Amino acid sequence: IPPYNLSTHGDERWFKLYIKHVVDNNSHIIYSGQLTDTNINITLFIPLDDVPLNQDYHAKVYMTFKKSPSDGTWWGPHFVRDDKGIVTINPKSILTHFESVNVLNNISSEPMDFSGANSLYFWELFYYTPMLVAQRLLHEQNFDEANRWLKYVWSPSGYIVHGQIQNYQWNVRPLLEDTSWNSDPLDSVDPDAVAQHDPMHYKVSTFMRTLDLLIARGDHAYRQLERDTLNEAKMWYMQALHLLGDKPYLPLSTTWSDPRLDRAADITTQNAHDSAIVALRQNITLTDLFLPQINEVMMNYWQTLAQRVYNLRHNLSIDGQPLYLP
Amino acid sequence: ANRWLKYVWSPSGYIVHGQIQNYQWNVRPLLEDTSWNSDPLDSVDPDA
Amino acid sequence: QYLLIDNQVSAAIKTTRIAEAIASIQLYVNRALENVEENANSGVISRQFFIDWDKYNKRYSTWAGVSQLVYYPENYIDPTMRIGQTKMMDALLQSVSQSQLNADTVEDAFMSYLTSFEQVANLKVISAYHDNINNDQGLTYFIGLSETDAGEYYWRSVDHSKFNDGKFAANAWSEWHKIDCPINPYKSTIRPVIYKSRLYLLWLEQKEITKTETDYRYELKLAHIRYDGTWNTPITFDVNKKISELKLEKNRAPGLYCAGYQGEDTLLVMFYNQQDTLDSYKNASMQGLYIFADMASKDMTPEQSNVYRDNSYQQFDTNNVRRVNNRYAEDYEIPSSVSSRKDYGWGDYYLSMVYNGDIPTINYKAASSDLKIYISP
Amino acid sequence: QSQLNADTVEDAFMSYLTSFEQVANLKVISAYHDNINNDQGLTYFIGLSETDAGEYYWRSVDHSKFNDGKFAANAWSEWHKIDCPINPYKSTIRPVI
Amino acid sequence: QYLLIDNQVSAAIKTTRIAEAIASIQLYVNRALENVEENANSGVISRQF
Amino acid sequence: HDAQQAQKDNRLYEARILKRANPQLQNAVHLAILAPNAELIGYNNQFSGRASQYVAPGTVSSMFSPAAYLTELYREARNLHASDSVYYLDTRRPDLKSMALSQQNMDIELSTLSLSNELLLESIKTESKLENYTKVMEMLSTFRP
Amino acid sequence: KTVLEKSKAGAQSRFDSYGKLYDENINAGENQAMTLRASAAGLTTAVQASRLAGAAADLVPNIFGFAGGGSRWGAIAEATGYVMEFSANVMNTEADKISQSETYRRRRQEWEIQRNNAEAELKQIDAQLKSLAVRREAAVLQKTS
Amino acid sequence: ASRLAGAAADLVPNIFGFAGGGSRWGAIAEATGYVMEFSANVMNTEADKISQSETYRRRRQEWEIQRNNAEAELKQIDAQLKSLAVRREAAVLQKTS
Amino acid sequence: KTVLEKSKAGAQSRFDSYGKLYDENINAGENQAMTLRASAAGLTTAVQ
Amino acid sequence: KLRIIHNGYEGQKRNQCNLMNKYGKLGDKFIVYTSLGVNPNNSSNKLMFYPVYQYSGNTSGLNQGRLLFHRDTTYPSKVEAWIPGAKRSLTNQNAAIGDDYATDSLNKPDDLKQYIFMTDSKGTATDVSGPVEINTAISPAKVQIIVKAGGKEQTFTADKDVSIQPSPSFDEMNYQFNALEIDGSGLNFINNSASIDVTFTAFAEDGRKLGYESFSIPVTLKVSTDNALTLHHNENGAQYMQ
Amino acid sequence: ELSQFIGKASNFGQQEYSNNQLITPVVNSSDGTVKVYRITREYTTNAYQMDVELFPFGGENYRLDYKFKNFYNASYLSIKLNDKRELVRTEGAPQVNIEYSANITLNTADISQPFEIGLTRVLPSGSWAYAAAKFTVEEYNQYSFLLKLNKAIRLSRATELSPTILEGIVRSVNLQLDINTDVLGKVFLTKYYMQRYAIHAETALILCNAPISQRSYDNQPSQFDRLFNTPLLNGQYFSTGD
Repeated sequence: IPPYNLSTHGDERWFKLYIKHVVDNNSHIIYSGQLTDTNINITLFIPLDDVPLNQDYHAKVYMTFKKSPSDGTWWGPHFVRDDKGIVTINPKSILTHFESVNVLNNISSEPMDFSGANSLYFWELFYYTPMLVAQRLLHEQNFDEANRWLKYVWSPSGYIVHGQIQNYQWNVRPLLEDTSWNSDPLDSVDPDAVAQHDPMHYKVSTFMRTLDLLIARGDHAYRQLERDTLNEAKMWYMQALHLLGDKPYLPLSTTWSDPRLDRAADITTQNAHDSAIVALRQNITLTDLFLPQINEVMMNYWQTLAQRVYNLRHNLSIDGQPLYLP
Repeated sequence: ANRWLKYVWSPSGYIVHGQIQNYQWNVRPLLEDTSWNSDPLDSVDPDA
Repeated sequence: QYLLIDNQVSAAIKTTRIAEAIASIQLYVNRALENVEENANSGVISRQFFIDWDKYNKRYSTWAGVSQLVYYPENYIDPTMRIGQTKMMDALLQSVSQSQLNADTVEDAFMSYLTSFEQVANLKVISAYHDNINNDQGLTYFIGLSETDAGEYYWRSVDHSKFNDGKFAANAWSEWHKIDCPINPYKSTIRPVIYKSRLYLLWLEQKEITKTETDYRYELKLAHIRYDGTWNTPITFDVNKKISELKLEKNRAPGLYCAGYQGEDTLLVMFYNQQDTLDSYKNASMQGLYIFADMASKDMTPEQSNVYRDNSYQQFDTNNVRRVNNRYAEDYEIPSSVSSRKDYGWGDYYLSMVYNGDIPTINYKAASSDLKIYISP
Repeated sequence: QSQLNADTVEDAFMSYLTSFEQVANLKVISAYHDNINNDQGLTYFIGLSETDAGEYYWRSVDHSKFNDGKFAANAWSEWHKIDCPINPYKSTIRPVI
Repeated sequence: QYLLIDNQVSAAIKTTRIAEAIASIQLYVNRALENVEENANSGVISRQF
Repeated sequence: HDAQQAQKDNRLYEARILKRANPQLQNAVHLAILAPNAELIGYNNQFSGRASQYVAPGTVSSMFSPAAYLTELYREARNLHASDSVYYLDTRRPDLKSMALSQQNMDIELSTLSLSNELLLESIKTESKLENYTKVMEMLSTFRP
Repeated sequence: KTVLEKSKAGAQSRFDSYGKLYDENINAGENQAMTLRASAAGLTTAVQASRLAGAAADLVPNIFGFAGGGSRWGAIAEATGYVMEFSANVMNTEADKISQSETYRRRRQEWEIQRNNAEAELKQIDAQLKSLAVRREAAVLQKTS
Repeated sequence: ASRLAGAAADLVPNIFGFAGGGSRWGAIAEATGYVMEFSANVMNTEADKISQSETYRRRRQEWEIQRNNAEAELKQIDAQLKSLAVRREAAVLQKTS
Repeated sequence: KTVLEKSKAGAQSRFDSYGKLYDENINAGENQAMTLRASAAGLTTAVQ
Repeated sequence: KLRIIHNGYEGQKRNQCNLMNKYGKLGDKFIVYTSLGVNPNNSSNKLMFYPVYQYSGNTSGLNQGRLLFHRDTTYPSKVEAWIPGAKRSLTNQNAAIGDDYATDSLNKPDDLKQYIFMTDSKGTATDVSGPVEINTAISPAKVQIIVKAGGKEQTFTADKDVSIQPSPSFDEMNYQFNALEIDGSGLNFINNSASIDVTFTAFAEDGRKLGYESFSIPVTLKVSTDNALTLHHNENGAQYMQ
Repeated sequence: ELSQFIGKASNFGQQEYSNNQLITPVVNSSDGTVKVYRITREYTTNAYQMDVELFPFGGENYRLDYKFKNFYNASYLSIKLNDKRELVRTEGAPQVNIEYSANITLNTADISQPFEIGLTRVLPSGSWAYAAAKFTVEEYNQYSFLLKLNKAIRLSRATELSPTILEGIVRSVNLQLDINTDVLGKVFLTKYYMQRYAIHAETALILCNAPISQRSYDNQPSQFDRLFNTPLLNGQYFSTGD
């Protein structure tokens, strides 16, 4: 799909791909999406039937968009399957709505789909299974195995295959690729449904588990209270800090005006808010809105580590008591 | 526990298919107040 | 109660102004919802905010919890167990629930999980039924099979309303479920159907009987899902005559046509001699029966048979392709009666109202290009 | 058990409901009146679950509890299971006293 | 997180020179492996050690 | 139903932008979470820089603060009774519309009783058309009935 | 004073440990064990359906030709017998479920008693520290004398 | 797996000649029934295992508390020994007086 | 006196908790578990 | 099938590549800065700018050219690229979150191929150096597959071997080769095994290496002359494998 | 600490009073220079009735912002400078918790010395509600500002005295806001008295011949109010006067 150009595509970024003259002669949706600033590479499986419904072409694919939402004669690819099973594009085709169209004649198969019918089972095999195991190992204090089991999902140090580091940290394909696995998580109150919808949350969950592991290892070593297990604890706390990185900077003053309750509660502002959201979705008084909040769980991890490091630096026990008698 | 009592009775009534209905008792015979015995004084039994 | 603030409280008790306002409003709302106070606005009460009053909106901490849940689900997700996890996952969780966790314990538990994974992953789809009239409405039920002799059957389903981009959403799909029933179908002559809004399976079985010369007897079995997820016993219907009447070849199964019918509250079952293509079934003689909710069984007459055929043969399996049967209907699915109101309201001054009336009978005409509905309200 | 979460309770309910259906749909096959006259005494009934080689059940109604054209709720007993290997031809079975 | 020897540690805490050198290097290694400290050699970290 | 779906979709859109924009995730870095700026810029242009204004729990300004809770409760609760009713929320407690969602209202504790007296005392001053609270007390001293 | 402080610490440790156990009444493991017993009991209805199907199938003639029959006349009775044996095992399974749950309840009650004992010790000790402080002041005055 | 295999074998006619058949028509139902009964026994076994593991966990927790109680006693006693040493010094001074 | 008062409160808590347990004796769960064992044993005649 | 990707290495390289993909074309030339430091006296933070200079022409006409950059903070600010040698500055008022650019008032490469100081006066005070000129254009004549097969070596070039004109896209290109005839004779079979090693590699028009990917296709040789393994059972009860 | 020394400020180009200190970088149009403005606020009358804030634009122009905490049914609002010049006038009663503003010009002559902005809510009855705040507006060359800040930070760090205490010491010692040995002498006595008598620094300042402070801070009343107005006697606020 070519990059968006308002002057050629219209005000809205809306577009769709359609398939025609396969099975029937109706126009069916094969792909929907938005027109982006860069081009878009879309791979589709184009089915073919036993007998073509058109001699010049066996399948039609076309793209429509806001400025030009309609189909037309000879618009889009018109695919032809020869007797050797090789598919090409009929020269009569108008391909000005595409950046590029090519037939993948050597592809007889496709990658396993984590958004499909068997997604449930693949998501348990690659994500939930090892996260469950890792959580159990941590509870039982088998730290080395808990680490192994989190690594199967994510490694901040990457993975080595045949003695070479591969270019990724996430070992779970749908997280690495950001594949959505829901349609509407707001139908019920279920934290997992939300994560299924937006995979980002599973990445964060894995990260939180890694921090839990490191802190727990730290505390274990710490509690042994020997010169060197305290040094070990520090090491483990530093790894947790490396993962959290920089503590966020917050403003001294926000745009918040301590507005009157009657104004804050005025549904007019809420209507205006919602209207702006729709305009944003469609590519088309709000200073009294409430602000987004920092995930306090992270604040607690930042605080926990700061206290642990403090206690080590000041020669205190895990409980903050002197390790030195007065 | 709240949910399970509400299936019998709700002081705030019930919203059914999007509309508040004109009843507080969700048990048809209590709402109707239909008797279900013939003579409880033949025995010692609070249920009767 | 009127001012939503006390005056009988000790001076030693302190609060904040935001907290007081909150407490005040919560009391206000409760009195209105409970109709302690007269003439509250029922429109407003019916809004979702108040629907979820008792749970979530009534208290700050539960309100904050649910709103935060949407923004930070990771603070609530516990890998130990999740809503909607599979049974294989339950087995794994239990398998690693002991304190003695090390690599051997875990690896064995993992391979146990994986074994079950394969058994599910390789289920073969045998047949299906769509619980609607139209292909794009309702949901499709499927029957699959584990690869063992005398193996196990499983079922799952997909929601067509969740087909939203030329593709099904992951949410569209239900997980595979086991069928705890002694099903040993002949040449996979089996269909799921929905009848009385319930899942039933029907299948034909073959028995070899000596007459010597042997020959075969055919029987139709039916079984259905119970409310607790278990399955009932099969019910046997003697259809040997119908199978015998069809001029089937020695190595064939009759095609099994089976679908629920809203009209006549009945399950329509027909058997047929399979053809290469659907055009040949247009005038085929179908041998069927009716199955009723109480397991009554009645022979279908030739007249009835021909009618159901004319309106369904387009969906019959052929020697070249399997088809998913839809719900039987001639033209329109129209309710036989209506007792459930969709809405209502009070008359002036709340003194009287129209209420608990009905539509006890709905009849209709359906001539070409002429649909008339006859209501006797 | 003390750990009663929402799911446990709904499953417990469906167990109840499953049993409810099994009883609610019992078919009545036959009956016997333990008296000389229809007007006095009580009638016993035999029913059957609609299952393969299904269970037979019995219950009875007290005619002395019939008043003003209606049996009192008290008139009826609950269905009781018949715990034995009953297998009649064409349902040729009667309760007798 | 550069010199790998702390400067906020109270005077009350003692160690040996070998132990400190070990701790210093271990922190260094973690940072390289975790890519805290970018442009680490693509070899080395891929070795058995 | 489509109108309800629109709210759910609007919330998913907004939440995704606010979630990905969060400095916490961006500081962790290793998460590799994309917060595409085209959507963030559009959002901030419509909400005056709001997506970047993340706040600590405990501020009145937080969307999960009790002030946010109060705002939602008031917005819906105020419509439970007719505006001309004796049970109208602003009739009973007009100071609610007046009160601001200030950080100080959230953090400073004061006698509940003093708030109660404040309400009654102002109500009496108003009804009796008196200049101040000391005129109310002077008046009460001779109010034999 | 030092001795009493060490005593206080002892009570504090007990308090916190019993507090934690009291709050963490059922462990995940304990919950799963109870869940499993309930699940096993739940197989009763499935078992009955299978046994009935078995018995009914067994009443069907098996042998055909110039001799035949071979049906199992006692098939129903045997299946009936198995259902009852299964039911007995179920009753014991549920009884263990219930007993196990109550065992944990009673255990928790013991923890509450121990928690409260520790709490009382902390309060007594704090009171002892205060009487000691008073005694100390008297010693200081005696020094002054 | 073994029960399913058994049932499959049992559905095959076993008797041949001028009479025949003899297959077990109920073979599938029996196999299903035995698997479920076994499963119940397994669930109970697994539950017992879990209970046993948790019992040990709880046991350990009690031991930790008792360890800690003893620790407190040691600390109090050492503090008491210091108190006594002071008392002894005072007694020595009284002797000096 | 304060120390003794705290001691008194401690003893009072123990007294009341053990009293309550003693008086309750068997709770509902305990009765159901025992009822089930009894019912299972009672199947002997039906089995025969 | 050879696949060339220009998305870039995680880090400033990714940021620079994203700018090249969003603001340019496959045939473009860019100045890529390689050393992005933090100015010790002007920075308020640990953030930095990630600039790329795009020249006008080279298939994408621009007025003079653009200085593209990525910025991580989100508050609006004016971004100034000041150059101490050139005595020049390019700016972007109220620069965008993420990617934005300053217009080059004069395309004079000498002023760009030198140290640049970037700041928005609030932070991200970045020291920019090590500029290298990068030609992103690629001819199929430089897209090659090298096949090593024991004593044999063969090479293939997309220019003659690829049947479908490669896409002109920047992010990714895919080259589908016709069956290549590889002489298997010459394979060195050791322990009845040999392998054909295929390396996918390519170069840019300016000689820049585009990297490589290596595949290996093992071949097992069936030895028809070895006797079948057998199992023997000696009359004295001794069993062995022959 | 940052807030206590420099005021609140953010990357949105927004400034806010910390305690009662407002500091802004005023950029002079067409000069490019920066004058740092430091505005100190004290309430003189009835602080509980209203918030009053003054923001420079420069050129003797200021934004006067205000919000009322209570309601009196004024027929009009009149804001006056030193009770002589009406700065702001509007008809109708102002509403509670509504922020209102006006652009005003102050004479250099007023700016250079402490001055009072009084706000009177005048009822149709002829009676009125009243509150007031004292403002002092200081201007610094940005370099002078930074040097003074540096001294204040280092001194506070060395002594642990709050900037409000330190300012009180400096004002007590000299008319100009400078640090010298007399100031350090009082810093010693202030600390000494705190240590010697177990007293709060504000008390120690009084013992160093400081005035009672009318400046509030943090979540605290001014020293003046803590001392004279914690409860009000029969609702009457105590204020200074003739």
